[PDB]
Amino acid sequence: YLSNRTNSRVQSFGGVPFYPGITLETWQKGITNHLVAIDRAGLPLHFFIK
Amino acid sequence: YTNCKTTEDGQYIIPDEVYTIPQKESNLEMNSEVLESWMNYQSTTSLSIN
Ligand SMILES: *[C@@H]1O[C@H](CO)[C@@H](O)[C@H](O)[C@H]1NC(C)=O
Repeated sequence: YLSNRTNSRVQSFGGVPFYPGITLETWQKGITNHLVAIDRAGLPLHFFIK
Repeated sequence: YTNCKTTEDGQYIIPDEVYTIPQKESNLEMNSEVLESWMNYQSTTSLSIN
């Protein structure tokens, strides 16, 4: 009684449209544009009304 | 499309009443498996008499 069970879940943001057979490299080299705000910080807008 | 815009990573021409903010990717693979196999066997008698 044999039973494989495989999962997989990539979750990328953001580079070149991901696909399973992609190397861990051609991802990187293809990051020239396709940049994404991974972290951000700002102020409450009432502060800017001066 | 007067002052005709374009997305920052220029590969589109948005109309000049919209602005874009670029990001994504996500996918997930998963599969399963099930097998079986059975067998059996036999019986025999014999008597040679007199
Ligand atoms: C899947 O089942 C096969 C047998 O059919 C086994 O050799 C293998 O290790 C299992 N797992 C994967 C990821 O193939």
